[PDB]
Amino acid sequence: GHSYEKYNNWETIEAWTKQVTSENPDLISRTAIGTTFLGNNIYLLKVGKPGPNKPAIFMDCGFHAREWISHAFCQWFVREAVLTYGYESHMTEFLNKLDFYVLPVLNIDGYIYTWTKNRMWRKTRSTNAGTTCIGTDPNRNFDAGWCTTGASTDPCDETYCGSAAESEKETKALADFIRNNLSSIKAYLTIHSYSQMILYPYSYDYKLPENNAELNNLAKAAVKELATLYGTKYTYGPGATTIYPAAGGSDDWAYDQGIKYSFTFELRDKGRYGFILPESQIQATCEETMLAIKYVTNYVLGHL
Ligand SMILES: [Zn+2]
Repeated sequence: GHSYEKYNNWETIEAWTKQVTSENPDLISRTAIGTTFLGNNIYLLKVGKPGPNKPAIFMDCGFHAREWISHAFCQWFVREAVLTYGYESHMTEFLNKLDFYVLPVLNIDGYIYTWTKNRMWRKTRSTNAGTTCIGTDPNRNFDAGWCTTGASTDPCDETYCGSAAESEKETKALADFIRNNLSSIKAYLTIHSYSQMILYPYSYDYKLPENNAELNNLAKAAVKELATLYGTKYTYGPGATTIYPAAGGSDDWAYDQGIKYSFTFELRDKGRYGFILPESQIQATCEETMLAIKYVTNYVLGHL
């Protein structure tokens, strides 16, 4: 059975996407935007009060298989939205005014692999020509200074950038969706772990985005907001200097498409547990993250 305070396997998350949608048709619609290398369905949930020509915020979880708290967050967010609509003023206005396209798990094949074989797997599970080595790092597979820095051209490496930008069925599916909905998408949020950071472009180069000051101000306020709940401290800034230069990331790509508000969230913790964050921290991690996501949404809405 599905639980919002436990990490759920794919079979369970999939059944949940069906159930939550069927139980809240006036706030959620589910669609599949493609298939993974191994044939799993890439679901996308459109959360919001249906209406004509609504702007939207795109949010994904599960790019990297082992970052289990990421997958948990997308699920938590959906419940929060359906339960509080009509009661909490901010969420009510958010869902009335815009739609949140929530992609609960992008790298489903890798996620299944972490449950069945290797908990520390991070890449996709596609085969590579000329080698037994499996997988591509999806966050190094986008057309953003593709494979020019901080990425490997070797299939056996954990940071393999792929045979070409969008070589993976999963990243092509996401890029296609975003490209087909650019007019309505106002912000792009991608959830990962761990490190407790809010990063903005650019990661593939030390250059700064045109709206760098605004993004810094927004990230700074979002981390402040996040800390009000349990005291969790996040750092923030451009990817290249905050983490290190790494090309082919979805955040940089989305930004270069024209999406001015593009952020990568690195959830708890700082390394004590790393990727194996205990289930006992799911609730607090998700609750404080909600505050930052809602803060950003409120800002984006008032800046349309
Ligand atoms: Zn990651």
